[PDB]
Amino acid sequence: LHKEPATLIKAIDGDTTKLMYKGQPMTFRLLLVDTPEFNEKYGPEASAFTKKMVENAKKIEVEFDKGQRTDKYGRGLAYIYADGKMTNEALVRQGLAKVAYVYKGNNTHEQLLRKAEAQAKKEKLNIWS
Ligand SMILES: Cc1cn([C@H]2C[C@H](OP(=O)(O)O)[C@@H](COP(=O)(O)O)O2)c(=O)[nH]c1=O
Ligand SMILES: [Ca+2]
Repeated sequence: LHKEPATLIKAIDGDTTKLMYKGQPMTFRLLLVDTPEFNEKYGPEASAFTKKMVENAKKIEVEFDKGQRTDKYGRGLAYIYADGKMTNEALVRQGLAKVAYVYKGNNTHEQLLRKAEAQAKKEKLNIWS
């Protein structure tokens, strides 16, 4: 897998963000995770966490997996990095997202993320509290 450049256009919620990629605005949905909707418990905290991570970064990058790159809603499917740190993993490690939506063929970072979810659950963080 390869990292590619992108720039923030605006935050949306814990697991979606609007980025400019190859010069075109696209909403990205984070691979392999599910944050609560803004309305649900920890929804606001997930949104805040992602918003802060992405806007504070100097360098945003997107990394597509081996399979489909856009979902049925036209959202890009990627791992998103903020100054070299993976947002998807960070959300799971903090107990602000569950590993979810693991489709065969777009699952390269599955067991990195499961390792993070185990450690969040062990610490009883947020969703696991
Ligand atoms: C993360 C991800 C979501 N999706 C689709 C499945 C779900 O369809 P449904 O909309 O029919 O439930 C929806 C979940 O996204 P959200 O959690 O953003 O709602 O997006 C994919 O197709 N591929 C993916 O990799
Ligand atoms: Ca969600």
